[PDB]
Amino acid sequence: DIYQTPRYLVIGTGKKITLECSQTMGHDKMYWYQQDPGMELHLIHYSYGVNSTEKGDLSSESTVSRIRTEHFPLTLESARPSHTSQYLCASSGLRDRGLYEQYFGPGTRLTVTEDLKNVFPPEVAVFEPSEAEISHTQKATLVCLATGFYPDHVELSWWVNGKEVHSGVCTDPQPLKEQPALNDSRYALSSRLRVSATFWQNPRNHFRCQVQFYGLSENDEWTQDRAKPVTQIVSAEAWGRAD
Amino acid sequence: NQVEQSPQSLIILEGKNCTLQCNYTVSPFSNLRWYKQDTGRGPVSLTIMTFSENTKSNGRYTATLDADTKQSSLHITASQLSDSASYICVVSDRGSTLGRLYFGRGTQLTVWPDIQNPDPAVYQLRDSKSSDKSVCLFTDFDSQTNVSQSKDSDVYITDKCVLDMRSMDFKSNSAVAWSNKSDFACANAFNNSIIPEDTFFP
Repeated sequence: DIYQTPRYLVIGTGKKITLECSQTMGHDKMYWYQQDPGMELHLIHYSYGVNSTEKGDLSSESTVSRIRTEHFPLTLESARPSHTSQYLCASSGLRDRGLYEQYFGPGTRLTVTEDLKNVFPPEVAVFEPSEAEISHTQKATLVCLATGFYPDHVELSWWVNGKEVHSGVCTDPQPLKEQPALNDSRYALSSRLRVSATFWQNPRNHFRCQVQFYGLSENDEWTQDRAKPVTQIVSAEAWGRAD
Repeated sequence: NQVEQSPQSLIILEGKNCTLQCNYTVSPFSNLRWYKQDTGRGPVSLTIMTFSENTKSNGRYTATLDADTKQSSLHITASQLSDSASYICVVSDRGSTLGRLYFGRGTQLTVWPDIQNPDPAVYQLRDSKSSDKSVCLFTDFDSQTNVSQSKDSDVYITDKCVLDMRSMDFKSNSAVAWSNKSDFACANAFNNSIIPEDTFFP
C-alpha cells in the first residue's frame, strides 16, 4: 500500500519540513500533488523511477528526493504560511490490459503558522435536545460545538454507549473562522446527532461528542504559561433524560 | 487545458441517475480514467479505459469512451448521498513510462435528500450551563431553503447539513446558530434567512 507521515502537521514560519511518502508496491512512477480545500489538484513534483525528480505543473519552493524506489520525501526548507494546504503523494505501476493505475496516499494536512502560541485546542460542549422538538417530532437532536481551535486539524466523532455512530450524524464539512479578517483565526465546528425521542428518554443511554485535535508534538518548544496545546482528545458527554 | 469537463457542478435528488461529460484534445491518446474525490480525501480511481474498450463498469458507475470524438461519459445509477463528491476525468497520452497524466478540473456533484414531509422549526437546545453558549437549531426544512450568515460577528451560523437516520429511513436538514451574548434568542437567530412562512417557533 501507499503511506504518508505525518497525517497532520502544524509548524512555525521559517522551519524545515519533511513530508514522508513510501510504498511497497514496487512502483517506479510517483507523484506529489498540492490541493487547498475546494480547489483543484496541482501536480507539484513527479518521478519516473529510482533516481528521477521532475517539477510538476505548479512551481513550488519544495524539492523532492528519489534516492530509493520505496521513498519519495518532500522537503520544504523554510516553511511559510503560503505552504498551508494538503499534500497528496501518489504512485502508479503496470497493472493489466496495458494500464498504469494511480494510487493516492492518505495525505498530509499542513498548516504553517506565524507563531506556535497561535495553537489552541478545541473546547467542546454538548447541547441536549429541546423538549419542544421531542414533543413536536418524536425525535431528539443533540448538538456538539468545538470552539476556539487552531489549527483546523480536528476530527469530530459521536459515540453512543461506547460505539462510534455515523447514522443520524451531520458534521459541518468545513469549520467557521471566529475572525474571518485574520490569517491565524481560531475555528469553530458544529455537529448534530439525531435519535428517536424514546432513545433519548432512556437515562441508561450515554451520548459523547469527541474531538481529536492534532497539535504540537513532544518535540515542539513551549514557553507559555497556558497548557501546551499537544495532540489530544477533548470530549463532552450527556446521558438520557426521562422527562 | 487539454481536458475539459461538464457540467461545472450539478444538484440531483437521491435515486436519480446522472451523466457527467469529459472532452479532451490530448494527442496521442492512450487511456482515460474517472476519479471520485471526497472532500478532504485523495482521489479514488473508478474506471480506466483504453481506446480498445468503449465501456467500463465499477458497481453503479459506468464509463463510456468514444475515442474517435475524444469524448467520455460517466453515468451514475441510482444516486445516493454518498455520491456527493468531485468527479475527475484524467487522460494519459502514452502507455509507456514517459507518458503524462492530464487532469480535468472536475465536476462537483451534490446529491440532495428527497424530503417528503418538511416540518421547518427553530428550537432552542437547553443551555449547557457547563458552557456560556446558547444554541438554536433550524431543522426539517426542504433543501430549497438557503441558510444565511448572521449580521452579527458574535453570532455564528453554520450552513445546512444533511443527516441520515438510516433506520427510521429519515433524512433532515439542519443549521446551527450560537452566540454567548445576552441579546441572542432563537426568535431572531435566523432573521437574516428566508425561512418558510410555516416555520414552527415553539
